[PDB]
Amino acid sequence: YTDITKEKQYDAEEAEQKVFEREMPNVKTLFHERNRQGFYHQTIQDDSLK
Amino acid sequence: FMVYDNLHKMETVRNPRGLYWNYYYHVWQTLSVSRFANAVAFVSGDVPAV
Repeated sequence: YTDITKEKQYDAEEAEQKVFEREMPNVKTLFHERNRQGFYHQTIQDDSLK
Repeated sequence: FMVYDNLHKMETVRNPRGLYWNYYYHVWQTLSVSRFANAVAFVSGDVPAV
């Protein structure tokens, strides 16, 4: 997710030496992993139920 | 007079952070006089004999 940036004030005289200055964007990340590993067990006694 | 001009050019740059234009005007020349030509000067005051 990339978020909004911040506003700076106009400054012509300060723009002389800061034309090539950098400003990293506001980016955030989130990670999701596997959680559930289960099973269901049942028995069927064919002859005993027949 | 032996005056010549070698370079006459103009360059422009733009600052995107301060919103202004810089103009440079370059002039390169050669300035000299010829000793083979007649040249007399009229002087008033104390001048040397030779």
